[PDB]
Amino acid sequence: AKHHPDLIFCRKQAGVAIGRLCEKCDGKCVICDSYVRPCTLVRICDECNYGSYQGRCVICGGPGVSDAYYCKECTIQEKDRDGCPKIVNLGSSKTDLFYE
Amino acid sequence: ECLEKKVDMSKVNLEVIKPWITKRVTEILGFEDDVVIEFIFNQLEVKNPDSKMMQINLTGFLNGKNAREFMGELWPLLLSAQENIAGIPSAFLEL
Amino acid sequence: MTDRYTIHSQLEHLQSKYIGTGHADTTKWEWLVNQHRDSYCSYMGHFDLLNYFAIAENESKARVRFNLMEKMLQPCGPP
Amino acid sequence: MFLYNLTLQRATGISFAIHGNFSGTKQQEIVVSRGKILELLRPDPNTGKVHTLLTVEVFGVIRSLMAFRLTGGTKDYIVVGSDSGRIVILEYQPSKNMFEKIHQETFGKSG
Amino acid sequence: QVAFPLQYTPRKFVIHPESNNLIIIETDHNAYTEATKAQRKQQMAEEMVEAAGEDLAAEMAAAFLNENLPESIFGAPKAGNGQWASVIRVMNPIQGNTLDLVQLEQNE
Amino acid sequence: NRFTVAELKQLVARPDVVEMHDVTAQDPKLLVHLKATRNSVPVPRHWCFKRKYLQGKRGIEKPPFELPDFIKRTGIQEMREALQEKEEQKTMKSKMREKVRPKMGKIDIDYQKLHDAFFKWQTKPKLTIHGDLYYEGKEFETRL
Amino acid sequence: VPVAAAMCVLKTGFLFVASEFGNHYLYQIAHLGDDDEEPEFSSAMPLEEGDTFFFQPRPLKNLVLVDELDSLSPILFCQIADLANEDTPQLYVACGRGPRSSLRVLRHGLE
Amino acid sequence: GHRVIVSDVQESFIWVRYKRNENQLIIFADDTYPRWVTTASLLDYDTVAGADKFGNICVVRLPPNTNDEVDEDRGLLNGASQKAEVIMNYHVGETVLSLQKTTLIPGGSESLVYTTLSGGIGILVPFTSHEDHDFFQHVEMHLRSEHPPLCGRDHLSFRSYYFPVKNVIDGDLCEQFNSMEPNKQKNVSEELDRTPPEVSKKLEDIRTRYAF
RNA sequence: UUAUGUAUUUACUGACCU
Ligand SMILES: [Zn+2]
Ligand SMILES: [Zn+2]
Ligand SMILES: [Zn+2]
Repeated sequence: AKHHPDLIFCRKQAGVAIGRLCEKCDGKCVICDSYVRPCTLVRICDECNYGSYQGRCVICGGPGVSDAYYCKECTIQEKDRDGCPKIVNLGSSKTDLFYE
Repeated sequence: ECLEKKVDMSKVNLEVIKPWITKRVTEILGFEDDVVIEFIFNQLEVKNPDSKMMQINLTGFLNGKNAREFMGELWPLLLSAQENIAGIPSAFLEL
Repeated sequence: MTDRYTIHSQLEHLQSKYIGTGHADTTKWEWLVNQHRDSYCSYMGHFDLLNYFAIAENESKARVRFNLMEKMLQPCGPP
Repeated sequence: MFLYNLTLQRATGISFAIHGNFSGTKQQEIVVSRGKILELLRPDPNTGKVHTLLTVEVFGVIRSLMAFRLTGGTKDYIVVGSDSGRIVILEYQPSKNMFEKIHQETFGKSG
Repeated sequence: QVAFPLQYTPRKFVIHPESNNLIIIETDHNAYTEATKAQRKQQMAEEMVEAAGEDLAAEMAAAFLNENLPESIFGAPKAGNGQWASVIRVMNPIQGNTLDLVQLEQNE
Repeated sequence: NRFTVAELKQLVARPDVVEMHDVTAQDPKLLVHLKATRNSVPVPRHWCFKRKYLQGKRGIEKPPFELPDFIKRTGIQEMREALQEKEEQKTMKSKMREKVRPKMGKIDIDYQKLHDAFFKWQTKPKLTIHGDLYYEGKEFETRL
Repeated sequence: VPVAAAMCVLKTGFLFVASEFGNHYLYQIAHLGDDDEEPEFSSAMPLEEGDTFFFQPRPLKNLVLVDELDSLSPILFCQIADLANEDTPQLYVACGRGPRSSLRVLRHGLE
Repeated sequence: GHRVIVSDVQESFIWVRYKRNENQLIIFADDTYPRWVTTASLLDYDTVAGADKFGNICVVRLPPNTNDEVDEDRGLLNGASQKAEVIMNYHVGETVLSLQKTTLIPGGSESLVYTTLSGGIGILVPFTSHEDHDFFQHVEMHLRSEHPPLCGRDHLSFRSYYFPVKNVIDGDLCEQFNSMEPNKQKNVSEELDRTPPEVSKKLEDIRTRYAF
């Protein structure tokens, strides 16, 4: 995300699998991470959609509910035509909070 | 440097070359392994191998001196066998 | 033998795999050769710049594409 | 100050040209690309003339164009690769007289 | 469309506003001006009647000289590199006839 | 290795830009070519300073903000200053009392005046061309 | 034929050539195969000294022109002028590359 | 007359003044963009419409002051001092080689006529009033939504290929209003609060008036 | 008088977070 600067994206080739967002993060854009003007569906790679990882949230990794989208401001900057935006690592937040 | 005159493993035999290499690595680290002798086997499986990657991955196990003299031994045997149509280096042609 | 050139890659900070980006220590020759290669793929990419270049000679379009294509290897000259 | 573009006699030079059973019948058709324009031409065999059946503006540069036949198939689908980061596979619907876009897949930044 | 054929690639033209006439400059890289076409054809004929003609056919050189292929049909010859054919044509814009033709030199 | 500002200033077709650091580059000729290319804008003045680009704005006190005129002709500044000044007299007793019994219609200015001020009475401001980059003083040098 | 960007030979025996500069053409194939008269040579015949297989160019024998499809590409220079004393103006156009080049006059009417 | 427009092959238009008392040629205005201009045409005493090798069309209008009287060491940005400015940029996709201001039909009006390199012939037409401008702007702004182009190439980002588009409405997207199924036409027309024959009338009025 | 290194509060940022 933009808030947690240590989160890294997957960035491999985007397949045909449509991204999903959890119930806690519905309406969030994936890159600019806002709520308004969703314009373009999320296509995620086949390694980040395999088996146990199907229909899972792009950001949280929770169980997905609705489809994921990019903003218009991510679309017209063509930040959707890079790799798949599946946030891979879980780092330094929601880990120490689990230990707290 | 001398490890860059390219090779083609189709030009060479390998089953005659293994016991020399086993004998050399038993000389180098004293005792016998398999996974580094099978490193020699599996690195020299590929038809156009790389000697620099070979030298790195033997520098790991061995000293970095012994990897240097081992590449400077093993690469001219490969060249002396791939010049010959028989596929045998001079140390095993003459002996 | 070799010595100490063990530099396989490192921390994947941004993965600038886009060839032609360039970094701080990028010389004149390197970004000008990326500038020529991007110019050549945009020449043959657009049809109409290739039209404009084919009118200036009398060379046909496949002659111009083969010329532009074989110049993409070493366009500026040797380093 | 505030202007308005119109094409009067749209582009006529041909960069790519492909042929096949795009209608879905026994007879064949040409699909050409005028660069920014994508046109379907029927080579009327008895009278020998050439009649345009459709001309659309794709608003891109058709960098490459190629028709393919699906295995055990009648109709050929047109396949367009352009300055957008998109492969796009087209089917000539003869009834509504338009190119139905079958699929459109994104793979990289545009231009 | 009504077309009035030309020899080379026409760069631009102007309009004589009195007694309306087009004044066109034609210019092509890699192209012979036709004085060099005639000289090159005569040279070709010369080496074809010089290269061991004892045994013979000087018919080949004459038939080569007087059989001029239409360059609009068979493609114009291409004069290596750096050569430049060019003419200047005054033309009626009504009938489309070469009201005047002025060649230039070989690279000019 | 680093040939000085004398010869480097002698070689370049526009010598009027080569500075005291351009000798210390890693490619001087293209640096003073791109420094003398046509419509570029230069590096900001504070790349070599010690003051973090605006920590020299310490002790000068400046006016708050001039609203543009089309907004000031709606009376929003006078209504807003009036209710701020009336609110500066309130205690927490009445600030918590008029939180639950609110008097409304305090401003209620209109909608046609605001629409006219942004749409009928819109004023083009005084912009600038793309070269006019900002340095630290830049408005106290109004002497030009 | 004039130099083409793309060809589409058609079943039912047509040959469409798309000249990149000037007019496009559609030919009827008259003598396909053409295995009768011509000095054809091959790959694996022991011919040395460079190319050594020449051919004399000739006019049409295998194709007959059927349709000339029109094109203005490349419009190199243009004027809107009313030189022919008509009411509406006219487009005086330079066109074509090479010996196939043409000045072309364009009006609004029909043929 | 009394001014010269010099088209550089790489930078842009350079205004030059010629004097009668002297014989000088004083540069007094240029443009900030590099452009690779191929041809140009004058429209006003101030404006210069030009076109480039890559496909665009620019119209550079001088600012209202730009006093010509400059007698002749610093420039402004390594160039002239009165930087001229641009009042449209538009992408055509083909190299425009001839721009001409004319009137194609008697009883019609003036319209800039461009003839590109790939055979095409187009016009650029001014709008009369702001109701026409705003109407056709909302028409093509709806058509970028409802009727996307065939390759997926985004129409605003095709027309803003090199330079961003400015003050030009692509009427070749607009004249594809007459090519959708009437469900889409009714959606757009009631979104416009007109009817699809009314929009097709209003949309062919402009081509009727200025051109063919 | 620009300035450092630190012990060190106070303010401030990211629609950060069950
Ligand atoms: Zn976003
Ligand atoms: Zn992934
Ligand atoms: Zn989530």
